[PDB]
Amino acid sequence: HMSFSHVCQVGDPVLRGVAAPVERAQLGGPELQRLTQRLVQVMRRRRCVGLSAPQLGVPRQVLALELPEALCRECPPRQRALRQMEPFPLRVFVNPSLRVLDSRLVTFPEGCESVAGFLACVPRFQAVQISGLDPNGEQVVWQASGWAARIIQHEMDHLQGCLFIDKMDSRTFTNVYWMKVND
Amino acid sequence: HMSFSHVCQVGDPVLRGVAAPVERAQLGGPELQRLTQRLVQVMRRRRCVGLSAPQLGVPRQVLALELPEALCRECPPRQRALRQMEPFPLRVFVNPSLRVLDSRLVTFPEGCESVAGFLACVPRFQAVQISGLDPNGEQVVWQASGWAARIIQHEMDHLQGCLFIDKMDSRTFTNVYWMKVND
Amino acid sequence: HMSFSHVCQVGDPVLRGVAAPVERAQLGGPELQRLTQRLVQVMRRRRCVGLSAPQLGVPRQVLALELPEALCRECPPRQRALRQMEPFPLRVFVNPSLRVLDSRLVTFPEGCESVAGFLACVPRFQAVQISGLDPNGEQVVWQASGWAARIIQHEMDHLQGCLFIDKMDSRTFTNVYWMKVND
Amino acid sequence: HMSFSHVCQVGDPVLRGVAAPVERAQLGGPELQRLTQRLVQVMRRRRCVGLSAPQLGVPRQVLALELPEALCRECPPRQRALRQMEPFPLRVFVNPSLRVLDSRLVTFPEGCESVAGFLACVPRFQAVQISGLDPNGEQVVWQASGWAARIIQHEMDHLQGCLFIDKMDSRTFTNVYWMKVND
Ligand SMILES: [Co+2]
Ligand SMILES: [Co+2]
Ligand SMILES: [Co+2]
Ligand SMILES: [Co+2]
Repeated sequence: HMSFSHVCQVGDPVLRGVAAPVERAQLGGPELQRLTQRLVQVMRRRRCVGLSAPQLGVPRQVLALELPEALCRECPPRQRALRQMEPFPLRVFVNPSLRVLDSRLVTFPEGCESVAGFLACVPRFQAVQISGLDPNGEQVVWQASGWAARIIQHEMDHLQGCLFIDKMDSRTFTNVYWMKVND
Repeated sequence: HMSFSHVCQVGDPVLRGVAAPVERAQLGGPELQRLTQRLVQVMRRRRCVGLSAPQLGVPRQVLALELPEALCRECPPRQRALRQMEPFPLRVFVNPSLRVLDSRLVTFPEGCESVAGFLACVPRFQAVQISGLDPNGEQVVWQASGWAARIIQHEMDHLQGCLFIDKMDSRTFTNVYWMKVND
Repeated sequence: HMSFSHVCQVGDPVLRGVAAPVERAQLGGPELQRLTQRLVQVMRRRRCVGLSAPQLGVPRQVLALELPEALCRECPPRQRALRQMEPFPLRVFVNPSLRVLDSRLVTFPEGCESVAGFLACVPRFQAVQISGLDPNGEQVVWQASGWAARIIQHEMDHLQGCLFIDKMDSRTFTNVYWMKVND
Repeated sequence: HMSFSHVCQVGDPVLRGVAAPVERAQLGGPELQRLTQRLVQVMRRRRCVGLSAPQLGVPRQVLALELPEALCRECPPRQRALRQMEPFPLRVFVNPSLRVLDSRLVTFPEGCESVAGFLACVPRFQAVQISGLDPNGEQVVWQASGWAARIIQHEMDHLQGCLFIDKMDSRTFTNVYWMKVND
């Protein structure tokens, strides 16, 4: 028993809508457990550090985030330190809200699994707090900074119908097969 | 002995530079003739209404525009009328400058052979004039409105290192395989 | 009212299934009319000469074919003659079958809206007959040669879960932004 | 300093040519050194396990392979074991030749930086020997099995103008945003 999943690509209106809350009657239930399992499976397959339900075609407020040690480790040390990229365990948020904790802007290239094959530089706040429910209805709060805060912002934007191309420095948009190099 | 040409894709720095002028001594010469012939051939093969030399990898101020009646007629007459699409003959401009004559903005979806496979709505001026040299070196001023004005602006933008993604309504960006249709 | 339609891309398993027949009880009915209208609208929007229901996510044996004079004339007359491209009116086929009338092979580049942005050369039979039902259940037959026969064979292949990449000369596969031109 | 590099995409005829050998006189030389440095830099930026000089536009018999432990550990351990995926240090080979040591075929999905965004299943031999020169002219022979043997075969095919779409199970070709998952 295997099935297919797909990450929706830009043009699909589900990516531009504002996702509906998960109804309380759904908390702790099998449908929501299937959705969270699916999100995490695709995230792990694609090695993407976060993913949201609208990207699997489900217009609900659910997102997952996970940054394993191996992904950080593959980033050259100087880049890792400049991007403040450090590992954190899996968190799934249902009906989350975001508050900015440190509004200083930091710009780095970002991509998106729903705009496959492109990167552009995007300003993001240095630190944010995400608060919401876990799939069982318990309150979860996470204050994060650096690269963790960027991923949180990217996924929360997807629940608002916002993609990185709405916020990018467009002159840095590039196919991934083009890159800057040292001479 | 046929040869290969390619249209450079976003990420290639040639699309973001400011094209150099063509020097007087090159006007009417074989190298400029080869370049104009290649632009026209590509433009006709791809059925694009305009193309610029930076998109063939050549950072020089040369562009070509042509809208055959068949291409207008393939647009549904309602959409054709809304877009004020009318045919025009081939023109090649060398070292052109643009003047805006009617600054009212008109918004429709536009694509770009150097961002293959996407469209987005882009506001453009209603009427403009382009003045420049032909490949032989005679001064031409071409005044146009509606869709022709839009194509002139798109190609002029390429010579200044500007792509439509810099000017779009980003919430309308889409892969070409997603579209709005009538119920 | 407006809605969105999308052409499923390679990877979607709907493109590799064998489409089920339309049941006699659905012939003439409103659900089948909605499907045929949608096919034709996408085909006219994308300027593709044929399209099949699996490509709109509907695993049923329905396809449509149309080559307007305008679209035909966008092809240079030399190339049009070489490919035996001539205009033909809209035909919609339900539960079609194909008979080969002239088994001689003809090889030219073709693309597919469900593998957006690529072409490759594919050998096709020179002449075929498609027979099936129109949406109202009337028996319809069309004997076609040249480019029309190629488009018939490409859409029929979609109903059997076959894409052109299964039959192509793989050394000729190319992004559309690479092309061979005349010196 | 700051310069751009790009991985050529399918359609560029450089990918279908047979790369020329590096001449004796060039071994240990500055031009070869520039090439090998560039190739390794691109390969490391893209995190691709292997890369060949034709893919940077240079039709010469030079390839590079490297699988650091972190990159390897991004693959989940069960898939890593199934694929016999183990880390290995950087090798740059000049004028390599390949000998098959175990002709048993193993099939897994493979991609290619010059066909960005797609995967397909490709059968490869289970064990091979690559013999060639290091950039200094020293003779190096590497006997490899499992996933390393796959990457060596893929890069050696690049030097002969062969891409993985020539050898794939075409019914398994997919955009990377479609995937099979476990329920
Ligand atoms: Co995203
Ligand atoms: Co353009
Ligand atoms: Co098709
Ligand atoms: Co490759």
